[PDB]
Amino acid sequence: ADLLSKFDPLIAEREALLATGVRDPYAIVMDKVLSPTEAMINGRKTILLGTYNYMGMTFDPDVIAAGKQALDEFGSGTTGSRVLNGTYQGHKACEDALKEFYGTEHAIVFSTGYQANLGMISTLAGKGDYIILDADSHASIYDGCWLGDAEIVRFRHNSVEDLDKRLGRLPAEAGKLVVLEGVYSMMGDIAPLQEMVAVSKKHGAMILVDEAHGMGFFGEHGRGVFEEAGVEADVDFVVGTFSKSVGTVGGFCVSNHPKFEVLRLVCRPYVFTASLPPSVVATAATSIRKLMHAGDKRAHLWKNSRRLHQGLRDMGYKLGTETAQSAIIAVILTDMAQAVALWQGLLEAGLYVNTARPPATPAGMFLLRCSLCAEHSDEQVEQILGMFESAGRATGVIP
Amino acid sequence: ADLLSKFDPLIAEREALLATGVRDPYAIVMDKVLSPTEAMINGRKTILLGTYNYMGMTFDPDVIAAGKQALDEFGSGTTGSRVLNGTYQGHKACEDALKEFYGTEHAIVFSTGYQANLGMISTLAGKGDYIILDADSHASIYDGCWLGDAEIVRFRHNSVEDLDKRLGRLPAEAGKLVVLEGVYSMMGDIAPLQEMVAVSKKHGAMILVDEAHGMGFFGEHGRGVFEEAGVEADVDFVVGTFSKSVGTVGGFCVSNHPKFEVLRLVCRPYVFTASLPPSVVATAATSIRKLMHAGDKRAHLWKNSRRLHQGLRDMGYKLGTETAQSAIIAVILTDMAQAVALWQGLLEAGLYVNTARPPATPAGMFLLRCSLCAEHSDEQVEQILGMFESAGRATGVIP
Ligand SMILES: *Cc1c(COP(=O)(O)O)cnc(C)c1O
Ligand SMILES: *Cc1c(COP(=O)(O)O)cnc(C)c1O
Repeated sequence: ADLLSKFDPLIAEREALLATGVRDPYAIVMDKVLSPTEAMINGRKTILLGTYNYMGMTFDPDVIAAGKQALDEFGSGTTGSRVLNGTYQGHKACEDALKEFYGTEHAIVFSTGYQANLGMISTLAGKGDYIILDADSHASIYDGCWLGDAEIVRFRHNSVEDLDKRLGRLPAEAGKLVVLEGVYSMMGDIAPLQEMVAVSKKHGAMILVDEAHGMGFFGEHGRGVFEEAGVEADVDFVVGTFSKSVGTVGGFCVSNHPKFEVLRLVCRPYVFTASLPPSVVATAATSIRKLMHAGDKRAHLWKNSRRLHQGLRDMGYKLGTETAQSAIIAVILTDMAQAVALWQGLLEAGLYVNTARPPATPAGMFLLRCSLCAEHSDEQVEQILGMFESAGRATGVIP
Repeated sequence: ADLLSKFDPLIAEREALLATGVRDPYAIVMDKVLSPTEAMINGRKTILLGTYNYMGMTFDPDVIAAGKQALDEFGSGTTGSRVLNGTYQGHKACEDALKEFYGTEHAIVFSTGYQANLGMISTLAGKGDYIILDADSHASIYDGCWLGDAEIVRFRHNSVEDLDKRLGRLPAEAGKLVVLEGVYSMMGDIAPLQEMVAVSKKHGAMILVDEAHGMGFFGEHGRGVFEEAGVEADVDFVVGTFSKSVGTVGGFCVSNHPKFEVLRLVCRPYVFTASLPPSVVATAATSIRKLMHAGDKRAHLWKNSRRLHQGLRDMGYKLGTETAQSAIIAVILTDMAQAVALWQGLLEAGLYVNTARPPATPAGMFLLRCSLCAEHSDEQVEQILGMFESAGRATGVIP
């Protein structure tokens, strides 16, 4: 027995699943990517409906040109931390792009969204402080909590009432950080941030909101659900990513707090990692600036999401939301065998979607998760619906 | 008072330092980068001697061509996790390049070296396990310990004797992970891995070694200090980075353990972050493959380090090592004012080096840290020495 022995049940469970010949969801390789919406998987041309490329920026000609030029002018990488030799003009320019996008006085870029959450949460709340978060918060937010030394307070998923109740029992003078997400990624529903922010401010909490899943398509300027909800002035910190709407890699946190820049000196997941390559901050900056004016993509993203949502429910699928609340649509299934047959059937017909399973989902609930892209054409959305209809009938999920 | 108030002493301490008019080491921006060894900083053409671009790969024409082509063929980013839609042919090819470089059966690429340590350490050792590490281990290794739920055992810096003593008191049946680094980055001295690995195996510990600071220039194949030390067959896991010798961004862990691939399913800093952009895995793969045959760069790196080390000690500087043990050379100073005057003097003369300060260093010790590059010419090393001589005399550090 050694340190990997604790994974023996999982390995055994996996080998037994694979022994039945079913397709492995952990072995999908994009051999070739034709566009933001199509890739070759195992020799088959496949519509991608399981990416977070919400605004189709990954093949934007300006983004790509910026990346190439940065490689020529600045090289493949910085070979240093932001706090030593790794801050190039591109890193500062990218932070300026974020300040303009969010209308904030400060922007700190991290090397991943994971690190942004891990760092912000583990640095802001220390011994004697409390972190109050939704039970179903993203793993990176939890990892922030677990890395730090604060007291953790979980409130029932999506319950303003429970948040308020839980905050009220906490000691008056303890520091409190409420961490919220704009869009809950599992089911693609949105948080009631207006109500939750008001409850949080009433108890004197500082508020950090993750807006990774609404960038470019919620709020007047595309800043996220918090802007749409009208609580921009009451949110202390907004964390996001470069790996979804922006279409590259990286994380960030924006804020108007006058002491915010001090985090560059103390935030360990910022300090003790290399800064991003010049090509990454160039592509990110160019993408971010275009996202400020991407009204056409935004409008088409919403059209796509509403069409797919309405179409799926109309043919008999049960969805995680009564209406399209975001660009994520969750199809709910009650049988594991049925869930795998449908997913595999879709894949073999040329459609890729994501899946979710217990214990990530609650017991007895199996999800197919669809995420729309601004670059899905009207015609592709109709094809997608046709594929769901065909595969759904073949597997007995719908009549 | 709020969650940032705890940083008020640091902010005040910083404003008081800056009030004296001294140059800010946390405000260096590379406005333009001319080559691996030169950049424009605040309008001045400056030789870079504070990067971890050890093998000068950042401007390699093949690396750069691979990056550009990947942008064209695969776009600016993957917009998904490795375990969903984010595994492209480039990610698999990059892992194959690592397998070839290290001669291992497995390679897992992470989005940063920070995440590779954080993930490996927090996942391998759980409740009832022990992590045994050098007191002066890298912050990312510590963060791995703090994120996880294992018992932590610090041994005195660089003490084989203390490691052995500490391991012997641990419960016989508890899982044990010894985490070691090949090169200690502060002073640039190397760990006695032959002795430490033997002590670790004698107690039945699994061994993870970080080889971020020797890649391409220690060991027959450039695999690191552990290969040089002859203990390749006894090390279970090797963690490294793409951000130093490789010249991009990313992390990895390589291993021959037959259950190693299971970590892709459970390692949270792998699962819950986007995979790297196609350009990053393309440049990394191309760089890694060239590093396998980079004898010329390696030989010149060592020549540079030995010349600089000998030259600095010969003119009167006190160094962290009696001989050049790596590509890092630490100049030891005993007065903060003198340390800042020398660093600033070098910078204003056109030389950039890194600095270290308490509490990163021990009380009363102030360092200038030089890191050689394979692309520093013989002539630049002579210029560098001339600059150290001039600035050193002006500041009274040397006669
Ligand atoms: C996607 C996401 C992350 C991770 O972002 P990466 O940049 O891919 O590491 C973190 N938090 C939330 C809420 C996310 O949605
Ligand atoms: C540089 C380094 C890291 C961090 O690597 P990044 O890829 O820059 O995050 C982690 N551990 C050690 C020992 C390092 O030297």
